[PDB]
Amino acid sequence: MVISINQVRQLYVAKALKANTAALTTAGDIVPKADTAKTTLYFQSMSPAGIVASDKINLKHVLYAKATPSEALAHKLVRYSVTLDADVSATPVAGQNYILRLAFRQYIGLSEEDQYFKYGEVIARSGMTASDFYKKMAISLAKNLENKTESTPLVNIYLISAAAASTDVPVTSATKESDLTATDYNQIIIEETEQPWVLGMMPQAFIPFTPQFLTITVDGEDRLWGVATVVTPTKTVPDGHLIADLEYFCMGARGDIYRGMGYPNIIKTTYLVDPGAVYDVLDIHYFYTGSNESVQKSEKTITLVAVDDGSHTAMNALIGAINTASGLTIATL
Amino acid sequence: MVISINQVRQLYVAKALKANTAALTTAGDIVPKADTAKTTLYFQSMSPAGIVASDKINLKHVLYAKATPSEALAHKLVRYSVTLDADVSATPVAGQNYILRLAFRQYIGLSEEDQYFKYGEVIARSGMTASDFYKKMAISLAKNLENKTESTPLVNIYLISAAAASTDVPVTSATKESDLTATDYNQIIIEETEQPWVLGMMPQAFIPFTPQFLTITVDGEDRLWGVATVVTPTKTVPDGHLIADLEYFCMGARGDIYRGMGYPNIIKTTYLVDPGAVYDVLDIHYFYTGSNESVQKSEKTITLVAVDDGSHTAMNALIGAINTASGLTIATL
Amino acid sequence: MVISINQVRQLYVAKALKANTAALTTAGDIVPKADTAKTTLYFQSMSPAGIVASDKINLKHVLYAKATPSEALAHKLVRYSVTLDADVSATPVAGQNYILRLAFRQYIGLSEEDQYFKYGEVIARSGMTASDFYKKMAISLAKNLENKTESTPLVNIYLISAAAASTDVPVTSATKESDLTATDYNQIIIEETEQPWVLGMMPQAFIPFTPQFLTITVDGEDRLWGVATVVTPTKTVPDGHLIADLEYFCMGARGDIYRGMGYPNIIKTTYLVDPGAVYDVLDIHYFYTGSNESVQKSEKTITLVAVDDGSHTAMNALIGAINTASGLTIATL
Amino acid sequence: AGKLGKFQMLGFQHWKGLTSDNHLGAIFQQAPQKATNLMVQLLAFYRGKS
Amino acid sequence: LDTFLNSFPTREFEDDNEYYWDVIGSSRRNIPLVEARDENGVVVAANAANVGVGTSPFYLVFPEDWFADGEVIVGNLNQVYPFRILGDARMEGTNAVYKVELMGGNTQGVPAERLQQGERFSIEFAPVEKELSRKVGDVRFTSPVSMRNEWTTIRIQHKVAGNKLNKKLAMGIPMVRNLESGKQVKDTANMWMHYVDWEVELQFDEYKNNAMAWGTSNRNLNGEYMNFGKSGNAIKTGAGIFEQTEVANTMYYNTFSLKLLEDALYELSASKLAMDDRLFVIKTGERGAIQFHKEVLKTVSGWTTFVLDNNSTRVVEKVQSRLHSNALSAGFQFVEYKAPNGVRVRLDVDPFYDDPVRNKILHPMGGVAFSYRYDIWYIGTMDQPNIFKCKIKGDNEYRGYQWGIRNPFTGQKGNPYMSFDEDSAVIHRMATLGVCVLDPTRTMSLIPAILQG
Amino acid sequence: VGVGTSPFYLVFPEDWFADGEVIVGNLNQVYPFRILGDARMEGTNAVYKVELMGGNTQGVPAERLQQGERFSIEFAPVEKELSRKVGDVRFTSPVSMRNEW
Amino acid sequence: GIRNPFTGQKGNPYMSFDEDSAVIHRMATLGVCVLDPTRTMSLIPAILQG
Repeated sequence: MVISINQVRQLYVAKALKANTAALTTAGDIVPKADTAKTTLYFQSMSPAGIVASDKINLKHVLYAKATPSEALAHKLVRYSVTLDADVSATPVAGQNYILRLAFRQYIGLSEEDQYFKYGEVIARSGMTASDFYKKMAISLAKNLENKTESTPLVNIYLISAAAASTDVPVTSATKESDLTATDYNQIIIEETEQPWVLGMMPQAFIPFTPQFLTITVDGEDRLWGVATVVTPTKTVPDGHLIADLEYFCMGARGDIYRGMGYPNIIKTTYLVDPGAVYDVLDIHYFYTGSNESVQKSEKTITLVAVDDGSHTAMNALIGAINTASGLTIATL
Repeated sequence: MVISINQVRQLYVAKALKANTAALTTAGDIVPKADTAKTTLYFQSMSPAGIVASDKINLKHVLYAKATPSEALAHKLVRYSVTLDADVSATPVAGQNYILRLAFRQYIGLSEEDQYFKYGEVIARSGMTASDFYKKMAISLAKNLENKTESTPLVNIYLISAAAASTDVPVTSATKESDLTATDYNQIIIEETEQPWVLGMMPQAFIPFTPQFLTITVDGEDRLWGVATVVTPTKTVPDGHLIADLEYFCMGARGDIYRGMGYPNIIKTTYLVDPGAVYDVLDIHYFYTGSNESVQKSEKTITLVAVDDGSHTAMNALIGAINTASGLTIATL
Repeated sequence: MVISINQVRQLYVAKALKANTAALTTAGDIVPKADTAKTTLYFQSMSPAGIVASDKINLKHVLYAKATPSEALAHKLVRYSVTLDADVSATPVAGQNYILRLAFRQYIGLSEEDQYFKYGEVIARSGMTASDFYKKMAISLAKNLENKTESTPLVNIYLISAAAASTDVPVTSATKESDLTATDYNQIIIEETEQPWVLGMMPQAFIPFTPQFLTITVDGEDRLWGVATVVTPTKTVPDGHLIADLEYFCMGARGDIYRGMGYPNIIKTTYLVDPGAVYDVLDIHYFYTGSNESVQKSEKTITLVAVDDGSHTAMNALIGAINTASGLTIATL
Repeated sequence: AGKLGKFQMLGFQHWKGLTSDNHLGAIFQQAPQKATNLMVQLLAFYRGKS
Repeated sequence: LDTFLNSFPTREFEDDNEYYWDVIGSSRRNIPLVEARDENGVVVAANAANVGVGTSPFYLVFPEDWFADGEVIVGNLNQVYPFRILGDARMEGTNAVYKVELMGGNTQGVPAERLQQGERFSIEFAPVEKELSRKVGDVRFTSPVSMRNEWTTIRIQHKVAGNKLNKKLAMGIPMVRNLESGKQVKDTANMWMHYVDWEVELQFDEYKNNAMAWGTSNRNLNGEYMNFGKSGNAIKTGAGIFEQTEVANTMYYNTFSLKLLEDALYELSASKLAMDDRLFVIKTGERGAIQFHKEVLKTVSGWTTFVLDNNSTRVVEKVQSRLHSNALSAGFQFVEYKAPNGVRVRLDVDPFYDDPVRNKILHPMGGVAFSYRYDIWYIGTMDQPNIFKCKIKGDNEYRGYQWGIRNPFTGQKGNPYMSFDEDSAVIHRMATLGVCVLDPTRTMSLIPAILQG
Repeated sequence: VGVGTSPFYLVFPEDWFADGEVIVGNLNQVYPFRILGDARMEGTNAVYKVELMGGNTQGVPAERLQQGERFSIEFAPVEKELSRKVGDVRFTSPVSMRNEW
Repeated sequence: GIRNPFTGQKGNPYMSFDEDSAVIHRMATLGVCVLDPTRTMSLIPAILQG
């Protein structure tokens, strides 16, 4: 990814927290270093190549220092619950094409003027219950969206048997009617998908979508056959792929900007972010001011990352150290 | 690293051995699959992008299948034991400059005409012993070889004390005589060094040398002051770097050769070996002969690199699997 | 002693501490004044010509306010120790000229390109022990260096005995081998001297030296006989001769910058600091910031010198006053 | 057979016998040609100058 | 130092972007031996009997398949123990084993010591029959390498109050103008900016130079700079001549000798120099020149076979005095050596190696060690400057004043665009520069060990 | 002293060095100190805060930082992105001598 | 400060700050007048805002 900088941003990974400069042996170790006077602050980090230290923070020129949790940075996957509106009819209406249109705004491009429409069709028959209809519709949706041919993942279709309103019975183009032996299906959930990601070339994006229904003649009048309502998401996309591209960008500030450019004549940067983990973050904003005419500020950002075990143990001890060292009182998330 | 091929070579990492094609969940996993008639053999490996099957080995066109340990690939570092030739004098001469000349070949260039000489000088005094002389020689050698401004780690200097002829103590440009207290030193060892390695760019190479002594005047006659006896190597260079350069090359036959040529517009191959692990190898050589006129042999080989744990487990199991599947009788490590 | 200024430096002497503006009778007397709200701070010093007040210190624009004791401004006279290196020989070798060479680095011209070499020589005899060499070498050095012929005091030659090992017996050009009756002398220490000082005309400076040696022959080998090693000093040049020029310079801001140029037609300035006493110092650095667009700082210093004989009583009382008046927390020394 | 510079990334490479396009891609002799007479401009109805 | 940096040329660039160049090398090779094995595959120890005591076959292990079938290869004893390959290499991992038998008339075999690790091998030819012969042999290929370099930036500034515009000086004591040599000089100029200008230009050229020469890098092997500026960006400090050159062909001696020096120079010359281009001019101080004299003298002292004659040497000479009719003058210096096989050793003493300001480590033998330091900056010819100063074409240096109501520097009394409310001015000046050493192996440098830490 | 590009304080008897300057002791260009933060007066002794600027990771020995060490001025380096003011210039004055009858 | 990319000026006698940077500022005013709104009818859905 590329981000907007307030004149600079540095990133440092905190894999292990040590208590001395001598204990820095492994490439992810880190120490918050400050003096008893509480006048400056810096971090001693262990790099693939030797120890390094961050720019020194004047503890009187700190603008804000807040630790975000990992939950805050996980993109929630918006999901709808699609049904048929009991005002038109609580059951399918035979001979009518129950079409369903799914619009996609940020398709391959990145604008809202780059749209993409995929469809799902079901023609109803007499004796067709609602469960049978939802089954057939989810199946026709998968075959058109979750196929082995579409260049990109678009949606995750599911089914919910009212006997178990929690479990989201999944569906894919391989799934067949017989694999769905329930009779109390009551909705077609449609959830956005994690798009593919490659470090430093494909930012973590999503394709948002709205389900648009179509008309059916029920008693002589063209009427919409369903109602799409958003429900509280239940699947979140972690920040591993996000911190990783952050590093990729913020490590070209300390180091090389010619990443892989002239392939054999390059500086290969070694990165410590695992894109399969879950990091908390600790961003600290500060500035430097000069002497007696260079009073203009130079705001400079520094952020730290640390894996999350679920209880934020790594970052909590991290800042507890920074607070014992710098007098600050950052809050232990 | 470019190598010689018998018209093709392939490599597949056995990071875990399964028993079915249904257990290939994680990447690196592999199984050997052979008919019950034992007419063909192939391997189902789990690629990061999914699953694969190696070419099929017709068990009656098998040339040789041998397993290689890791000790046989760990380059053994040449040592040179250096002493005073008791023929000229068992002790130093109190006014002679004892110069040592380490001639190096295959310095930066590729050839033997790429010569390079580093020295070590010790002017000896009256009350000097052999211990003191060896100490000062090591300091002179380190300050010229084990320094922090030489582009290359040429050698590794050591000292041995007759009290512990098994323990070798290092000597760097920072070492000082006060750190060397023992009064019984009998030789100076001079090893090679693991040179810098770069996947696909800088193959594992070395720079050998000969300690060539200079003459001293002992009784009005030019005579050499020492002897350079080779001893049994003690340190090794593990094979992790060799296997990774082999994988980097052998994944350009069944894959992308434009590894980075045109940087943003590439295909990033995901290599599976850890250059910091020691692998134990298995190379099966075989060929393909066609029909009536097409009798010429297309010879082939494929390599399987599993991990070692001191004992040669993770290959004796792999070997047992291939042996029961194909009937071949391969020797265990 | 022209010093560098952060836009200005002012100095106010404190010969007595008072509680009110009505107690300022004798010159040098000073009192700190600050409103009960602790928004401004200023000093009322009794000048020789009447009461006067310092600039105003915006107490929320204080950058640093720190004190300094007398013992942290007294230049420690550095001193080597000259001996016979027991490797060459622990006794003088008969017939050899022991020519010591003291090289002087910053002689007249205020630079390192301004070098000056004084010498000292001794010819050794058979029964000459090390004690006899040390004294005879000392007398030789004293004659050459302790010259009142010399335009400058360069060095002080002293001797030490294994009996005392701390008491340094001095060796002036007046002394003679009969005055130095000890048989156990170990070394020849050489202090650097205080040079002559004149406020406004001759700033406090020093001439640094290193006792090089020349080569004697021992076994057909040219070899240095001595080893000069710095020793922990014992004597210091007190502060008075330095504060005196500090205020001689920091008074021309408050007053007359022509500190005598047309001699009869001048404003003679009366300076309260005694250049023969010791003083602790107290610097308060602050700035003046303006209104809407005039934020460009103007940094300022307020130096304060209070005689501190023995315990730092005066400056400690002064600090308690400023901290009680301004609510600051300056550290007492 | 060592590193002369500090960021020297390449090393003197050598092989014997029959080569492959892999040998040539491992010594940086194979590169993909960029089709310059080809350019996909994604299609949309651009309602921005309206 | 200025003359030193002017000894080198400049190459104008067009950017401040890292540049890299191609490094060509050498081809001819010897392949080290890994191991040898008996006919039974057993390993060959060093205290072992001969191997091919008839024309028995044995196995040679190598770290690469460099040798073809039917080729004869030889070891360290060439032409005495030939080795004919009996097939193609049965690779064991990356190691290549070969089946081999002894050619020639060898019928006692090869001793084990001639088959141990590290032994060097090579190709000789492929011998074949003249009837019913089948294919043999192969060929080989290699590839080059490259290197990098980068740049540096420097700033300076000096602030002065506005009243210094046309301020006259009384000249109580003569007013002085620091020079580059370090020599104070008496100047008549009564204005204060005359001198401010001089010192600013002076200190800036001193800035530029100390960088071009003593530039030291702050970069890491992971590619990271580690000294962060005031903005928070990284300070991208390059490396200087001495840092760039002292990575190759540098010795740190505690004791200097003509044996040490002449061996170094000759071994290097036999390897790299033709017999007609072994004239090595050495730069150093005058304390090293004396040390060269002392060493050349004792060597010539041991030349007992010849009797050195004051007639030819004129060591002692006759001068015209009044204290005597035959007055004598004694004194000589050895300023050059001439070793065997075309090696000439001359000296070129520069005072740069004697500067007592820059060099603060003193040799225990009377002087600053940097004078006891011998350097050969150009070992041979190159058709190119190996060392040059890099200059961006246009973006070389900048000048800027941010002042208030009057500018003392330019002497402008009113300001249409004021920067602040203050009777003051401050000059800002910037410059960009770089230095390049293509081949550090073409710079020999002897250095005292006291001069490293 | 100076492990991990850590800072520390050089005390001096004079304010001769500007902030943003590299100063070198006796072992020149082996241990470069970057003056960061203008000098703080400790009386007439100037105290600087420094940072090692030669990739140093092990620091500087306590023996290279004892009384008497000579310190020269190398240059003032800056980044190419948003660089603020560094450096300064210095002056000196002569003396005289006198004789009688 | 000391150089301006927008114009290409490499040094100014009238510098604004010490930092090596540059900033551009633009400012304009504007206005629209409807004399009579009653001559403009708009039939709007109640979802945009009621």
